[PDB]
Amino acid sequence: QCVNLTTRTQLPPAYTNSFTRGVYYPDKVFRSSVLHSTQDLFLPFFSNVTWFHAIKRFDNPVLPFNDGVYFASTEKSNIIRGWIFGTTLDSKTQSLLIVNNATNVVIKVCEFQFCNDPFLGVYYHKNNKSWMESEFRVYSSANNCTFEYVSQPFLMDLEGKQGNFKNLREFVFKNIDGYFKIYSKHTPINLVRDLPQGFSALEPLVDLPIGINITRFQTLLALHNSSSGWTAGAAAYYVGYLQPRTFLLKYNENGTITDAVDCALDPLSETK
Amino acid sequence: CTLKSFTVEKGIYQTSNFRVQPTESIVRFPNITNLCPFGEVFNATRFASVYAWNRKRISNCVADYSVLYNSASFSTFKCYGVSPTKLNDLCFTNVYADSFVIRGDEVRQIAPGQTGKIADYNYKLPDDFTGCVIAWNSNNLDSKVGGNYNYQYRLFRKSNLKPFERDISTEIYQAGSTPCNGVEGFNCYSPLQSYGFQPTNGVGYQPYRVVVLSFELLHAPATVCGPKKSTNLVKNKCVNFNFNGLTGTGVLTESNKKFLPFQQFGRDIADTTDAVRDPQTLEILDITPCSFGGVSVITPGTNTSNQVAVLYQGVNCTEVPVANVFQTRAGCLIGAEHVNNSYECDIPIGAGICASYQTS
Amino acid sequence: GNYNYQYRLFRKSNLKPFERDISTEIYQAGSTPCNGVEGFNCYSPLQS
Ligand SMILES: *[C@@H]1O[C@H](CO)[C@@H](O[C@@H]2O[C@H](CO)[C@@H](O)[C@H](O)[C@H]2NC(C)=O)[C@H](O)[C@H]1NC(C)=O
Ligand SMILES: *[C@@H]1O[C@H](CO)[C@@H](O[C@@H]2O[C@H](CO)[C@@H](O)[C@H](O)[C@H]2NC(C)=O)[C@H](O)[C@H]1NC(C)=O
Ligand SMILES: *[C@@H]1O[C@H](CO)[C@@H](O[C@@H]2O[C@H](CO)[C@@H](O)[C@H](O)[C@H]2NC(C)=O)[C@H](O)[C@H]1NC(C)=O
Ligand SMILES: *[C@@H]1O[C@H](CO)[C@@H](O)[C@H](O)[C@H]1NC(C)=O
Ligand SMILES: *[C@@H]1O[C@H](CO)[C@@H](O)[C@H](O)[C@H]1NC(C)=O
Ligand SMILES: *[C@@H]1O[C@H](CO)[C@@H](O)[C@H](O)[C@H]1NC(C)=O
Ligand SMILES: *[C@@H]1O[C@H](CO)[C@@H](O)[C@H](O)[C@H]1NC(C)=O
Ligand SMILES: *[C@@H]1O[C@H](CO)[C@@H](O)[C@H](O)[C@H]1NC(C)=O
Repeated sequence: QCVNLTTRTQLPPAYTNSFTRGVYYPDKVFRSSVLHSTQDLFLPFFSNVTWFHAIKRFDNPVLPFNDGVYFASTEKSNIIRGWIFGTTLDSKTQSLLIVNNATNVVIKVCEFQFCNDPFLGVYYHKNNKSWMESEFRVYSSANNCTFEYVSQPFLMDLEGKQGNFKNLREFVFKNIDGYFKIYSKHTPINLVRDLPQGFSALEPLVDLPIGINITRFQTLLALHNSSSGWTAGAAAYYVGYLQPRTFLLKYNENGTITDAVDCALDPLSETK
Repeated sequence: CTLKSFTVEKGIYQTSNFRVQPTESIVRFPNITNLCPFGEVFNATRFASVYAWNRKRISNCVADYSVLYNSASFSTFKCYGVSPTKLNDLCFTNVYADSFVIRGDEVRQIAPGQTGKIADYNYKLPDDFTGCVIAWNSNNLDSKVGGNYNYQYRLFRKSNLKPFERDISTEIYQAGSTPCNGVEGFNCYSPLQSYGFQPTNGVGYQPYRVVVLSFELLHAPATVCGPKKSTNLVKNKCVNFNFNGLTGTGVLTESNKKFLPFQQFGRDIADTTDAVRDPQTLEILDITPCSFGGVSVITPGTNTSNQVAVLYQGVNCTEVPVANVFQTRAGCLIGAEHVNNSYECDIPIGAGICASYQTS
Repeated sequence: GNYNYQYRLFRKSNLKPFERDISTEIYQAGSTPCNGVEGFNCYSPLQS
């Protein structure tokens, strides 16, 4: 079966700016109390990140993919579950599935068929607040496929509406010469939901050696049956695109990145 | 020899740069891991024939070969790409495994570019074939006392098929151009014929269990290749090491620095490798180059005498035999006796130390 | 079939420049030694 939703709202692409974000470890090397300069794919500073509201209210079209992407979201009760990756995503080309369960997350690389509104909705049960998922309607079975993997999940707290959103998930996805590299960080905030100031470094997580051409992708989020049929809580996320640039990075004494500067922003930056 | 002359005058000279010689070499790499479960295929209940031989995809694991290879449990063996002895050193993106049981009397037709009943209709290989073919004598179990006719093989085929293009449909083969009517008729043949394997069979008639291991190259990153070994680490010696594919020579010492659990390599401002994490056990080691420095010869003019002295620069001369003594800040000088007396300089060495010729 | 020409398909390893081999003793593909002239991995070092 292929169930589709009727109660959702469409909003224009909201524009925001990060002011400091998009810095990750470029490789696996230890450097201490030094200044390094490197050229690689980074999110440009002060860019126009696109903001999508998912609050009942869904906003998840298919977005273009090129030279990886930066995806950042804050949300409690874990309504987001994963993504898909491919070029046509219709039962005829190699496809990739990422889906984060409360159990071990699973990674799949197979042919797949998809519904118009595929998702992993959890039916709300009065017996248990963290009730088991009910309608995970994305595919039944396409055919023989290529790659399967299982790993530990990334976060927790299936339920909760605490005042301070301790869930800030930042991810960067790249695909280079047959390797799919994921950089991830999970940091808490106790302030307004907008993009924070400051600085943080995204430690590397994993690289998957498959080798495919990826040009489009789409996010996957669950949905509750709490009221009025299909109604969810509040969630949102931000999408940004990478570009090739040269950065200057400052490795501290302990070996951890503490500051960075973009050498294509303004004359003071490049003379630095 | 260096000065290209048969006379030498008073004064120090420099020549014959010195460097310590290493002893041995070592390799250190992660533990064995997800080895491929091909044994259960080899130790399965039902094995395949040549019409529908088991074709399987193998990836994302290490395939142990040497233990199975050098084990006497095989009969014949033929790698078409390279020497099997180093099979573990070639890594494959994906492995096509073709396992089957046939009659050995046609095994010569297994090889590419061969003609025969099994090499023309069902089982084919390209001229540029690479994979290794392994066969084992298996008359003990495959053979049936009453005749194992469950096995079948493509006796006939109208037109030869491309390699690895198995056909499992068993449409009634038309030997002649006359139309075939009914399930069986004139010039109508069953393409599949039943094998006969019995203990009373002789050489060649005994069933052979054969695996052909082809693989794909470089379209995706290589994943499947044999396990690799390692040797116990040693310290305080100028040795050769291959750590995570980085080959170097130096002396390994413990370190007080602490890496992040994700970085492996330590570098300096000069951008050279000096700290490495061991792959087996989680620890951090510093690398120090073993000593090196040019040699100096101190001598009066050859007109006067022939005695000389040798100065090793920047070397603690407790390390001279591995190539009267006296150490100064510039290195260690041998061949000369130092005195408590003081004079004016005649031949300078450095750090205030000068040498000369004097009485005996 | 002019199978009169052979070629050394089996050898321990590669060789130096400008040397030739005449010995045709039984090959040792496996680490287990091959006593006699027949058994497992007891191949002739030539092919036709
Ligand atoms: C799953 O198996 C099918 C059947 O073998 C594969 O489809 C065949 O692929 C070969 C190789 O290109 C073609 O020659 C055949 O024409 C295909 N069959 C059909 C009916 O189209 C398929 O490729 C396999 N899937 C994967 C992911 O390997
Ligand atoms: C960087 O490492 C140093 C030590 O290598 C850390 O210094 C220690 O910090 C703890 C807690 O602040 C103290 O209890 C120790 O006495 C300190 N030891 C030394 C030798 O300084 C330092 O904290 C690390 N950096 C950060 C940000 O934690
Ligand atoms: C398939 O089964 C055979 C029968 O047991 C295995 O042969 C034994 O393997 C174990 C493994 O260490 C050895 O200790 C025994 O000595 C082997 N038997 C004999 C008679 O030597 C064989 O190993 C199995 N296949 C695989 C891939 O493990
Ligand atoms: C970025 O967004 C701001 C605010 O909407 C807009 O004024 C500016 O023109 C945008 N810059 C682009 C799209 O390059
Ligand atoms: C992969 O996708 C690209 C982008 O559309 C296209 O050239 C083709 O479908 C594939 N190319 C290669 C080299 O695999
Ligand atoms: C040694 O020196 C003396 C005077 O300086 C000179 O007369 C003599 O020829 C020299 N001998 C040689 C072998 O150079
Ligand atoms: C030489 O080594 C010895 C022992 O290792 C040490 O006592 C001495 O100070 C060293 N001298 C120099 C110049 O390094
Ligand atoms: C130099 O004098 C000191 C102090 O009198 C003495 O200990 C040392 O042995 C003397 N060395 C020589 C070479 O005479």
